[PDB]
Amino acid sequence: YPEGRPLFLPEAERFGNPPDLPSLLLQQRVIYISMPFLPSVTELVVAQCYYLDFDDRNRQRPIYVYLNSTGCINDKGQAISADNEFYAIWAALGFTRAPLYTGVTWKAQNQAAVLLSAGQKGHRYSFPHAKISTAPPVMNRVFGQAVDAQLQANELDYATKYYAAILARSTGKDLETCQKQYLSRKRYFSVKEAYEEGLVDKLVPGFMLNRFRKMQK
Amino acid sequence: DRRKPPPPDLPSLLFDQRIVYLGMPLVPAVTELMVAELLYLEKQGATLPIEMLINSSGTTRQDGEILSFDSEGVALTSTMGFIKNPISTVNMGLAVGWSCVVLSFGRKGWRKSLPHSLAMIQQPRVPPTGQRQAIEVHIKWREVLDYKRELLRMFSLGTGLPVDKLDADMQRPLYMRPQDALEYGIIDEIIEPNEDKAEKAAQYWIRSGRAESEGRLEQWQEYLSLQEEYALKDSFRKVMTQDLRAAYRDTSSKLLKNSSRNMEQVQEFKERLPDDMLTENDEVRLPFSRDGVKLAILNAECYAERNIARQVAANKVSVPDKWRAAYAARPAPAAPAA
Amino acid sequence: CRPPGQRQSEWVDLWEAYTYQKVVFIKEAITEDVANNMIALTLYLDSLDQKRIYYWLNVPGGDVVPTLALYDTMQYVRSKTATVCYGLCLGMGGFLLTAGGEKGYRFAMPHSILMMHHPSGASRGQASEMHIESRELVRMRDYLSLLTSNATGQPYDRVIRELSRNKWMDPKQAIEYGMIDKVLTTP
Amino acid sequence: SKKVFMIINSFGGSVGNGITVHDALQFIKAGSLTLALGVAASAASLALAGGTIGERYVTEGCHTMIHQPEGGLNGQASDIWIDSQEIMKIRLDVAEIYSLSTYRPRHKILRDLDRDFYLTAMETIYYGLADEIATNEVMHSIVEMTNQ
Amino acid sequence: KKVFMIINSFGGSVGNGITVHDALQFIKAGSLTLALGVAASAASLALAGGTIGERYVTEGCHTMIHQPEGGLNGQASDIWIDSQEIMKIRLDVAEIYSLSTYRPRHKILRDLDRDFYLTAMETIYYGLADEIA
Amino acid sequence: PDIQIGHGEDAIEMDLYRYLLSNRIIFIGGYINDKMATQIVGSLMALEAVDENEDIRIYINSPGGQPYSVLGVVDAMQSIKPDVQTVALGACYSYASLVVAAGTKGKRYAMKNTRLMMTQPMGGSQGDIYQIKATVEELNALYQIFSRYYMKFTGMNQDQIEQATCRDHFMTPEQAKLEGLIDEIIRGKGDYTVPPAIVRQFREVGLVDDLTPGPFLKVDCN
Amino acid sequence: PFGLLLRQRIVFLGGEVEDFGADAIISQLLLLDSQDPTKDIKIFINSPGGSVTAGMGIYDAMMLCRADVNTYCFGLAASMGAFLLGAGKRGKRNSMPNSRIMIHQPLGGASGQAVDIEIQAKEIMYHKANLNRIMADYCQQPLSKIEEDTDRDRYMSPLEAKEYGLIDHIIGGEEAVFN
Amino acid sequence: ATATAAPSELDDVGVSAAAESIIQYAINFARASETYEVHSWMVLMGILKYETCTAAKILKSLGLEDLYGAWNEVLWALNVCDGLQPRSFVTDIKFADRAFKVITAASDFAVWHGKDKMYSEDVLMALAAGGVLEDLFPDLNLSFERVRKAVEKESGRRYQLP
Amino acid sequence: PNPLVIERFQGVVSQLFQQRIVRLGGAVDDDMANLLVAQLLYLDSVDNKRDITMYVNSPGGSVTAGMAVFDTMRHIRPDVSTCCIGLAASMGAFILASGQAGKRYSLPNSRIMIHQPLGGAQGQATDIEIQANEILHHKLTLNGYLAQFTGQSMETITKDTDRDFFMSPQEAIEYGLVDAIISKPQMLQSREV
Repeated sequence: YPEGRPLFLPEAERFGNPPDLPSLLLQQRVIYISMPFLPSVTELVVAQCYYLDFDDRNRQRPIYVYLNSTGCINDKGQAISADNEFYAIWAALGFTRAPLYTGVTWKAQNQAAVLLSAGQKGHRYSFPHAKISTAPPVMNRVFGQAVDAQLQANELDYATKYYAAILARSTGKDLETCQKQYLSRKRYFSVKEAYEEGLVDKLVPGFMLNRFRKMQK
Repeated sequence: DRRKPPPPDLPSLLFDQRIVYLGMPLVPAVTELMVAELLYLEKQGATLPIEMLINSSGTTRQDGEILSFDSEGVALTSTMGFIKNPISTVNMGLAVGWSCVVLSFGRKGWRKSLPHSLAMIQQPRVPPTGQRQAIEVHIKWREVLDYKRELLRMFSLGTGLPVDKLDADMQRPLYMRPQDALEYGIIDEIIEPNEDKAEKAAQYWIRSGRAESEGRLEQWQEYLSLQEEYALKDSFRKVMTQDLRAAYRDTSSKLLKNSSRNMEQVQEFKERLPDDMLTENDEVRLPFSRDGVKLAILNAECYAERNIARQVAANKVSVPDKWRAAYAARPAPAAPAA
Repeated sequence: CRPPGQRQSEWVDLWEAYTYQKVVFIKEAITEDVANNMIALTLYLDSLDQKRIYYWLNVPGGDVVPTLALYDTMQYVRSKTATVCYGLCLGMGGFLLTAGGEKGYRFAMPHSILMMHHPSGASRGQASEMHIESRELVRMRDYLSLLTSNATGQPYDRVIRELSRNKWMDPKQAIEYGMIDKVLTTP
Repeated sequence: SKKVFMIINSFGGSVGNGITVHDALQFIKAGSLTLALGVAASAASLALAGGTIGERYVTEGCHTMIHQPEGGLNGQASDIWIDSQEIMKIRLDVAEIYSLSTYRPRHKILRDLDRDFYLTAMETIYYGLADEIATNEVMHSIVEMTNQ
Repeated sequence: KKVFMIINSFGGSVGNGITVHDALQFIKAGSLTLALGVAASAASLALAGGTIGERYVTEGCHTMIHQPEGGLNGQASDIWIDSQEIMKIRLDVAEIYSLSTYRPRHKILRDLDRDFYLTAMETIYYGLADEIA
Repeated sequence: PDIQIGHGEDAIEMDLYRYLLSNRIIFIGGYINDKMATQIVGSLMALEAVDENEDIRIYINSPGGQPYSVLGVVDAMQSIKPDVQTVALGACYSYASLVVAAGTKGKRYAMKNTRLMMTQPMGGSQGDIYQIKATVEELNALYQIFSRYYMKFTGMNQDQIEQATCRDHFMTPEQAKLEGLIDEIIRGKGDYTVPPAIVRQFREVGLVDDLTPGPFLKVDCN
Repeated sequence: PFGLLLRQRIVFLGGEVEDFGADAIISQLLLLDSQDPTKDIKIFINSPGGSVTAGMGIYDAMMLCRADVNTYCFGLAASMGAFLLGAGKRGKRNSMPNSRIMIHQPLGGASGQAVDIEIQAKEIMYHKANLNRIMADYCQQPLSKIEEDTDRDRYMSPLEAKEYGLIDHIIGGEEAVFN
Repeated sequence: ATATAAPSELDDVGVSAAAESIIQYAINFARASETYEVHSWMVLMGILKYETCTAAKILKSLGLEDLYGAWNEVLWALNVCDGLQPRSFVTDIKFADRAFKVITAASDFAVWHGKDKMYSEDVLMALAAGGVLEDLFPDLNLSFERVRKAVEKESGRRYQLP
Repeated sequence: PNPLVIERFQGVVSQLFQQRIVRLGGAVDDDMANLLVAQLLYLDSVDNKRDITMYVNSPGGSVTAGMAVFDTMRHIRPDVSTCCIGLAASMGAFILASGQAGKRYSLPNSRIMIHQPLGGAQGQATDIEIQANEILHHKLTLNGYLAQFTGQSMETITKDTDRDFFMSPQEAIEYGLVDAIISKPQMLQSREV
């Protein structure tokens, strides 16, 4: 019967470490998005957000969002899911309070690139060989009259203007400019090109190469 | 209160309150689970009631793909007969086939349903035999027949209706909304929505000023206008039909036949006078349409643009250029052309 | 046959509960997987102590090398072995029924169906490869026939002639043939 | 918690399930605050319209698509006919539910279920399926209610 | 204290029915067997395996009785041997039915020949069950 | 049990369809894909080369066609010299439907029990926004072309085609003759049975009621 | 019936163009040339595309023919039939009033070690340049405009193409040209 | 209590021959046209059918001379304005809201009118208080109160209501 | 099937066609109906007076292709006498019904099955209404035609063809589907009695 309240890290450090890894990362306020934006990832991320903004005392401890997903589009360029999975994730990550730090491990592509840009200014991390890429949104094959395809074009143009809005706010550029540069054709960014355009801001903290360490030894 | 911990999940949480939730196609695992839960709930007491929630598609998918058999339902329903404490069965969503029998097989007066739930009943089907012999086809049919009869008997105990009526109705899919299920005998009550919720909803729609001005009034006016216009159009169609029948009677009053005497002869001795039989042999009378209503005023419309006809007389000999090999068609006194 | 049965203080699975009492239920035809599990279980059960291991078999057949591995593990352990036949023991299962407790500790249920046949096998390749495989399989037939003959007490040459085809036995025929030793009844 | 918060993001599902969730949400005594994230398709649009009127929230970036029931069915001519009539009755059930949830006439709802019908946040609130834009403070308070 | 076996099985291999029958008879405290809906061959054996006096069937339940099935493949002599065992299985099943129904074993063999269906009352009369729920 | 042909049995005994094509008859069956369009255009032009003035008769029993192949066939029909005379059989489902309307006006026929159909050009969008715009333009161009051809042959308004093509529109020979798709109906030996749709059209104008349905098929169960 | 048309020096190129289909058409054109050198050939193109290799084979055959080779598109000519239709003799290319003409680049791919990937990218880029160079010459339009147009996925009516320089006559007198 | 809508309250309740015959004829007509639901107009047709009953004779004195014509007018209105649409098969013939209220009102009238039975004149007043008379013959100016006075004059006994 | 079986059967098909005997075998798909329309048109062209004998032996077929064959039968000049051998089921039965009145036959041991069209409706609610109207129109048209052929009534037919309705040729004659049975005299076996 009694309302069982989930107790959080300040008072839960006395209950030990969590059993497995995802519970560890959730406790560290890291939301690791390793898998494309499927409805499963959306559900899990929404629940993690709901738990993290549930009982943080200060809710200033930032939330980390590491990305290893090509977003809502499959490897061969044909959409594997829809743009509404991104909105649900994005919307969810906004209803929290804490600064939202984002990072890229290997690939942040096509939607995860926007979500990467959408972190805190000054706090977007990447591995020095992460590959970032921005492509126009893609719908999946549906059948009908010219009216159905026109409706899909309208929906895809809402999605494109949405991504252009987020990228304009992140990279600090003209809205239609951000539409032209990123969403108009599938373009690739190295870490340096992405930093040049405001996609990322830093490497992960403490990243020090091996022979560099050797020569400082 | 600490000694019994909070239930681990939702099925334990519900079943702890004697709620047997039947929500899956009635497969052997589901049937076994249902039987175990009903027996256990009798064990904990055979006077306490059991609230069974039925959102299930019977022994076959709604697609028609057979997935269990006609005997899993017999097991579940004979189980419900075996347990003696009262069972109130609430229909949620879908209650097809055997899952409808289970809905109608609860305690009478306690069977209920949500306001939009659908209760379908049809006849069992079996997966293809696979080219057996002749005697095995006969034996398979006798098997299927015995199980259909079991379904009928249990559905007769449920609804209240004869076996023959139910058999006739079952031959095709029979779809029943809760008004229809309540009429037929499946259920007894309908779970109306909460009154306080609905009252608050109506008050919010009024007070907020959303129901009035969000575009609602213009298209509610459009709706009522379309309804009135279509009602008037259908009335004009009825007027056209009645005038066609009046023209048939105008042009049929010129007749000389002895077949009416035969129709007098065939009828019974009691109906020697015109005396109808309170049946779908029902003669609706148009000619006594002297409504004489002085209230229904013709609107400001101009039919004075219709031409002035030649004003033909039918009392001529000229005939349309047709063919008929009958020479009993004598000219009539009023129809010299006949 | 899933439900965990209660143990000394907690709920433990039915087959784990059985092995807590040295009882080893073999219920599937002996493939690499089941044979490895049962070899491992036998070794650990002999590790706990040395009392005796009862094997209840429902084996409908199986492969030859895994069955011989299980047999050799049964013979290697210190603790003795008794084999009971619930249901049926076919082929290499009927050979496992003659693998534990030569001294009158093979039982069978009254309607258990027993069958022995010479081990099968199939392999192709070069000509010389087929020679090597055929010689090995003949060695295997001879080894399993020596084991069957010394288990039941029938002449080796008799066993060779008998098992070339399928051989089926009711428990009375199995007692008379020497395959088993006692038939379980209500006691 | 004398309210049941129900968070919506789902691309479809059979309409009968949407009807079941709508009836259940209209049956329980406790209130309901239904939030739409991203999308709410047919059954999810029914579940979104099913919450307490005045507390059906939808984010700025949400879409609500409502379409008429789609079915499939094989068999003899009479069986096709009967299943056809039932699917039309389901279409009328859904039209009436939307008509009562949004206060639009059943004939404008039926006109819209003729084809797949996408609505933005402003379009959805104007149409009547949702009642308020979901700003961060809304489920700030929602989480605080679940916690208080 | 008595195994209470609820039976509802549309089918199964007959040999498994024999094995369950033997397992039933193995325990000494009696067994109650209540059939629901259907009890086919592999479960008709189980139903006949309960304690005489404590085997119950439900008004809706139907009992299937039939001879065992089998597929064979091999040389002519392999086919002969395999036929001989399936006949041994059928003879054993007839013997079990004779023990439970107290009816001529040859008559039971004749009734096994093709698929045999019994209503609840015919299940009682045949002898596979004792009472009606 | 694929098919078994006669031969006609002249001194040569050639295939029956070769004989019928030699006597100036073209059969259209199955989908008008690119091979079928190529074969029909080649047949039309061979028959033209043999004799440029004598009528060609085309029998159309086909469940549709690729829109471009149908447009090619209709262009070839309108661009040849002889009178083309199209008889519809069985079905003509929307793209084939234009093939029926494209016969020489006065010589378009349909058998008494065929089922014509008219539909908007159905295609399908997929991929980037520019691929979807390309699909929209393709389907709009097809709608314009087929709407203009239907206007050209039947004389209907573009509004009337909008209503007659907004959804799969199944028509009997009688609606087709009222609309203008066909010119004469090939009946039996005096067969004038009224199909269910025409009976419903009777009911909509008040000619028959539920009381007095007349000698027409019972459509009271709809 | 195609035998009589082949006697009349009419060659049909219909449906998808492929390697074997090309070899057959190449042979027909060579036969018609070696039989009769002064009488024109007519090639009818209703084809949704093809292989660049097979298409260029047929194009080489067409450009070898001494007898002027007219082309008459009907229905579709998609990105490889359209090129061949544009490769008829200038002034003797025709189309139906409602044919659809498409100009577009080829697809492709590569796999494994990216050495072959760079070689395939180089070969697809060659196909682009080769086709566009000859397209520009017969359309009589700047190579830059042709390069830009061959990128854009689009159909055109024979009126638009006749303006664009691809075809030269419309069979129907532009009286049934519908948009 | 809705138990008044019961076959007992039609048979077991003390009613005259006239009222019972009227209601049974209305039920016969609901079953006949296959629309198992009695309307208030079917009850009026029951009154008009029995021209011998005092209710229909009070209508004659009020201006309905063509009583057979009035019956046919009502049947025609029922076919057109309302609907004689045959339904499926309902085992129990139902009763419309107006018709069941008319049954209750007729019994309530009889109580205030002193009649220990339910009478046809009371049914006619119940129909008039439900519009049915004025909903069908607005030309004859035949309203609830005019027949209130007509039946007061016919029976010569004052009747009063709550 | 075996190519030699196909070649033998195509040869005997050519012989029969020479003898003015078309045949409808197997499920009546669009291909078979186009072929049989072609044969009927040829036989009309060759001679406008002699009867055509149409061998019906079919287990079913498409409604639309069946109506293609049926209209061509009722349009051509020669009277197409349909004869049933083996099985005329569900569209070969309709075709057999529609043979020239007084000239539809059946060998004694055949089966005639008449029922209503199968089919399927798929898609949104409106597409399902359109497709259900197509199937119901086909059902009503075929029942109206069976009423015309057999002399029965539309309601008796609609009741009889609700499910599969197998009939011997004797029952078919007594119904109206077939007009005579083809058989030669046998030797009436004398019984000892």
